[PDB]
Amino acid sequence: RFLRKLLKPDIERERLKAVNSIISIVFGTRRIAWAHLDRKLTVLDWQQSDRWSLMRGIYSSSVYLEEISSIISKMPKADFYVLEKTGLSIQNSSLFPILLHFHIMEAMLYALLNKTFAQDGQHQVLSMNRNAVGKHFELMIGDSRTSGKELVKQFLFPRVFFPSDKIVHYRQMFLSTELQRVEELYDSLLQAIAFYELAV
Amino acid sequence: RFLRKLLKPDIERERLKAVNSIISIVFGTRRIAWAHLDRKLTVLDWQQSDRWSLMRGIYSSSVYLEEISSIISKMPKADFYVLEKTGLSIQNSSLFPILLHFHIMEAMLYALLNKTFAQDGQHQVLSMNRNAVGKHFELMIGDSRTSGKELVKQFLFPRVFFPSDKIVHYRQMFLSTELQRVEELYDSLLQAIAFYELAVFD
Amino acid sequence: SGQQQRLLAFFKCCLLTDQLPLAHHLLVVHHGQRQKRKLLTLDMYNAVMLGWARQGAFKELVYVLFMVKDAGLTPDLLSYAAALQCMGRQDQDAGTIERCLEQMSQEGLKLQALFTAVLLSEEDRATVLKAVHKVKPTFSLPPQLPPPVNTSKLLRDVYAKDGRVSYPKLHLPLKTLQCLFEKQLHMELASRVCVVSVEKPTLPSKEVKHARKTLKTLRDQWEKALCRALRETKNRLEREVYEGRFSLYPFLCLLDEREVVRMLLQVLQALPAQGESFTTLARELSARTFSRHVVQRQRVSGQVQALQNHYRKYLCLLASDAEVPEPCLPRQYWEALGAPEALREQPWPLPVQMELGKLLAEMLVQATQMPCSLDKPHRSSRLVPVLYHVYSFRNVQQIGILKPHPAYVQLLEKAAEPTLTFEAVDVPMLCPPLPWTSPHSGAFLLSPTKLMRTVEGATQHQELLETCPPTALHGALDALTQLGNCAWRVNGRVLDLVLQLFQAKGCPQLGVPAPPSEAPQPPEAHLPHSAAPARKAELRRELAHCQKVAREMHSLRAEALYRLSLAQHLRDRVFWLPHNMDFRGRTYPCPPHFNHLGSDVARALLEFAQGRPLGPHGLDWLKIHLVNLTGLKKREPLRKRLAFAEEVMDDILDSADQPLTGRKWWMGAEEPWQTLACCMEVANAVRASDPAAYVSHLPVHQDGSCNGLQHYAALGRDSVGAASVNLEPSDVPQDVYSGVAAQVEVFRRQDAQRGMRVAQVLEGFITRKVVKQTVMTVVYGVTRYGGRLQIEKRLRELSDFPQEFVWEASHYLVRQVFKSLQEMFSGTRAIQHWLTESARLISHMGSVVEWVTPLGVPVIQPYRLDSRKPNTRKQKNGFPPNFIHSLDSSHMMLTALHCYRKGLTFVSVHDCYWTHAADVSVMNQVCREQFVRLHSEPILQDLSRFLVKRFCSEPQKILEASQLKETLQAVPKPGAFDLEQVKRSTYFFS
DNA sequence: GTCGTCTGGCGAGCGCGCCGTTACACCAT
RNA sequence: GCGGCGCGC
DNA sequence: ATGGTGTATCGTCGCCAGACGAC
Repeated sequence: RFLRKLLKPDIERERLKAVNSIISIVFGTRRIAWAHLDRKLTVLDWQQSDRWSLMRGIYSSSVYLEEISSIISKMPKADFYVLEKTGLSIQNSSLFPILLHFHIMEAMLYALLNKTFAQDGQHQVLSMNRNAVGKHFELMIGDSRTSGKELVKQFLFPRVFFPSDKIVHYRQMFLSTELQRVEELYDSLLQAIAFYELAV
Repeated sequence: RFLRKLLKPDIERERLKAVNSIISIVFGTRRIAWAHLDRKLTVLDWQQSDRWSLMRGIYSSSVYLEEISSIISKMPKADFYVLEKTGLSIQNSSLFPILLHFHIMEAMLYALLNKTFAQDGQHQVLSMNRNAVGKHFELMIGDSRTSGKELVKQFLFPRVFFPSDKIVHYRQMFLSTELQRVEELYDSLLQAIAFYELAVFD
Repeated sequence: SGQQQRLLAFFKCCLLTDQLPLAHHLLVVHHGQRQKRKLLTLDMYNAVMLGWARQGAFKELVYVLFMVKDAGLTPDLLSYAAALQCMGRQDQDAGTIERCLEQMSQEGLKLQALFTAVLLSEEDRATVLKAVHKVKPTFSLPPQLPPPVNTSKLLRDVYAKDGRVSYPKLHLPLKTLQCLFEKQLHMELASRVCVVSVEKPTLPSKEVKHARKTLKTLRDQWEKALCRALRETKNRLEREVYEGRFSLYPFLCLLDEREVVRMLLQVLQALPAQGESFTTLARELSARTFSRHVVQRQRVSGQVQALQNHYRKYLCLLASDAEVPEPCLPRQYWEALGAPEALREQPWPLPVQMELGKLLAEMLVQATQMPCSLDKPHRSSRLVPVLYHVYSFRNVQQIGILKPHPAYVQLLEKAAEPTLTFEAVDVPMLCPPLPWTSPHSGAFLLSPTKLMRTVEGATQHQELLETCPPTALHGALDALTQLGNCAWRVNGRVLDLVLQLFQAKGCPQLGVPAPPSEAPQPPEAHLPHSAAPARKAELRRELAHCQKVAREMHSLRAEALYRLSLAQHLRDRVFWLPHNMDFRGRTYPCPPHFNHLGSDVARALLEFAQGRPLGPHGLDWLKIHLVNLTGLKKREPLRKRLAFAEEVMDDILDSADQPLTGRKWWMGAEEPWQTLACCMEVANAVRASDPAAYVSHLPVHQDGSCNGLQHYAALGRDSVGAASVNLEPSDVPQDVYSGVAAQVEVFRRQDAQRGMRVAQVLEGFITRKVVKQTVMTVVYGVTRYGGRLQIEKRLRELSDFPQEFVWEASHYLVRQVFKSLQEMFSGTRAIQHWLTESARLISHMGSVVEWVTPLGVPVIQPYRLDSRKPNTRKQKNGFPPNFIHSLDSSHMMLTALHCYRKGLTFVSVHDCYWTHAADVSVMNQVCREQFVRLHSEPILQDLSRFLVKRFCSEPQKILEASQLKETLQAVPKPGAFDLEQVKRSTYFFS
């Protein structure tokens, strides 16, 4: 019953037990990032892009479709797809543009990634709560979530299990990042590790 | 210049003069409607879907995907899909759930209807401003567009052609809208004729 | 079934509009078809039978009887009553009447069943009786001449024949009152009244009169077009019925065509510029059609003349120059003399109502056209409709609304109509109201009336008040009649000043709004390039605020304009305010705009039409009332109030002589306008030759401090609690508001001894005014949310620091009121907790809380969840305030009924009693006597016994019923306070 | 499927009246 | 029916 | 004289009615 209050769709636990590969995606105001993991908790991929022209004052489905298609072109196939589910409220009369951005992003990603949904009605994309990520790792203060740059420095610069071939690229990416809130995109990797810990 | 304001994705004019079919879609907070034309102003199909689980308080995208897929499953194939475009803006905070519902439906229709977008890079779903359609049909009083039920009744009872075997059911469907008025059903046909007059056949 | 309801409504409307052959043809068509003979019930058959019966037509009635026999049904008492009524109209042989009476006697039906069980008119009953007298001339009905009399303990001396009778009389003669009745009848026969506005008139220029002329010719053309459209629609619907189909033709023929087109033109005139939803307009049109049919049926039925004769006979009791053989209450006099009573209205089904509204709206939209160009050039002769359908956004939904043409809106705006419109039920009556005799008969002439204003429920409220014995409501009804028989008049001296300030730059601090020309303009305009990042963003913030302020000012001026226009209409007339009640028992006047349950301006414009000499002590009470309205001395005894009134007499005279020129001492009080009225009254009284022979029309008010805590302290007999609410005699009055304020202040100082900033901010910023409303409404069921809203509203009018989210002030108010309960008001806490627990346990067993007042009025709570389950949150959080409201309504009704017997003019604001200045002492004695007599009965024990008998009676759920019985039989023990001391307390009501 | 314990969303004392439902900002023959 | 206000207890 | 267009504040709380586990 715990997973029903953490995952929004009513996915079956028997399918979550038999998983092989997950993509974790986190998008924000300015950039997106994603990570590809296997069942052995191996980091096959971790890539961030910031070539967005989505939010420049005008909202249009054509440019959103173009940018999302270009991004999803550079993603390997995986068994399950997960993305952030920040719980902003309609009742608050502020932060409406970012909420609209989040909903349009979730809509096109849900349709664009859930291939072969018309033939067989199986949901291959899921949402998991940000509070579950901030509570399982216990890096979040009350009614907020603090940054986790110290935690990813603790992993690098056994649970993450970075590969030997691409360890230098990950180290260079970590060392060359000093701004633009890269940890606010590394929450994708944190959420993927939390998903492996909680759903198995 | 006029086509820039009339049509947002800005498809080049040669593709707009060789069309063979069109599907016009108008959706609201309670129902959706669509119409089919085949370049002879012949209505191949004209349908509406009313029963929904949407706009009840929960903006869960899974039921959005299921409902949109179920609607698209009945839609036939066509050269282009024209969608309505409301004039709501982000400034009106009171009508924000309506804007959110419209934007989610528009994004999902853009993603799902454009089946072969990634392989070619060409757009197949269009957005048309309803104010321009109202100005074209003289349905504009002040800054508000008026209904076109009587004009559709003039059509059904040269401008548009109805197949002989498909007339009477359509008329019965019109007689099902006397008690409760379904504006999307008329707006879909009006937008289809406006597309065949202002962009195609011009 | 919907179709059965539509057919029954069709046949009933046919018998209402005398379209009998049409209904007969439709009935024959439906009866002929085998698939249409089903879904036909006996109500349709005997409705058509009664319609045939009313006007001769023996053959057609016999054929309808043949249809009923062929249908396989069994005729009932109403069918036989209709048969006996036709036979009476045209005299028929004895054998036939008998060949029918024996048949009715057979098969179980009774000879006298139709006379009692079947409800028929007086003419029908007389015709049936004349038809039976042909066979049996010795038949007679029981007279039942003596009416029942209430014999409860609290209401025993009200209805006692023995004793001194001193019922008051009006100051107007019989002929004047008859003319007033005729004027009210002529006003109310029309459904709408036009009033000259108070806005400053603009001189009509050339374009204004041109717009008025083109409006006149457009309205004439619209009237002709609407008449033609209505005739065409009626012909089409009649042709539809002649093909054996249901239509709205009888409903459309309910009124004359002139009335319908006038109603359509009036609703077109009142339609908003932005528009209104189509369904609301349809419902409004259908409701107006039903109300107009109800009003205008009584002209042709003949009830108007009978009502006129009985009213002329009944007003000998209220006339100054007329006398009755024995004085009695107005309701008892109306119950005698054979006066008619209104019958309950049968509402239409919702589908036919909505369909009629939509048909009328479509007629209005299609039939009205106007030229496209308002200019004199008439090129191309273009004619466009005035109203269009626009599919727009309302709330968070999509709604189809009706929108006018902008040219029509501009034409209406250009031709400023100086006339406002009102409904006949929204204006005070011009004649004395009818006595209240039933929940469905009273108040306005020739109009449906409801005893209870509860929109929610309305089928369970009206079922408990019509099941109980008729005597139990009597003490309520008389109390509603007595409040209705109070003659009112408009103080013109105050009205001149109010209209002088209104037709100028208004004075918002005195309660009169300002015109929109003085709206706060923006400080500056925008710029192309922003000098600072803060610029170009605060302009919207400080401009939408100005727009909101302008909108609020417009609303305030609109309501003030309506109130002052209605007040100026009744300047030289005497008017009466009929009264209704809610489900709790609280009484409210029926005219909403202008009544005494209003602001300072509304209360100062109202005076008693009848006046009384001041007497030995009238002037002292007038001066004490003036000091009370001044508000400077609320913690002082009465003698010091009188001394203060003596000291400031020069300011009183200056304010009376020069209200707006010299010194303005009347400004600066809580109620400046009533203070000015009292100053004028006192100035007139002092300057008279005999100050005791001066006739005063000004009402004097006596009020309780907290009437909720005043009842809580007496149900628990709490000793030290009753001291604070002035139930124990003392020379100095006790203010509960100032004690709560002092406790919160000292504990705020204690909290500010520690480290907190909100406590230090609130140093010296907390007074009696900021906590008075909250403390008053704690006993009425307020939560911390509403209390915080009230405290924020009160602190947004001071020089407080911008920390207006004070969640601590409401916490301290509730906490130290509870500490005051722990010290001295423990009975209040115990009784409130017991009532809340009892209500919760009743709600958990799927029941709504029902009780009876000690006066016999049944009260039910209508809160239910969206047959339906009760809303436990609203059910358990409202029981103690509703009980207190029932108790204080009972006390007010007892005081009114015992003040009427002594010749007093008594009118009631909630907890506030108003009477003449010469009758203050008598009213105070009666109020104290009835408060002691009301609480000398075991109220809580009777409530517990009722709740153990009504609830906790079924043994199906024994487990819950056990706990219900132990909680319900756990009445808190009373204290040691003596109730009789309330008779010797001077500040119980002051 | 059914019904017993648990948790997460709901709503705020009544009565009456008014208004509104849809930013205004920069510009030039 | 929703929102913004105002008044009375 | 007008039409031409334009788009990134909440701050409580308690409690009870639907939702999921045991049969």
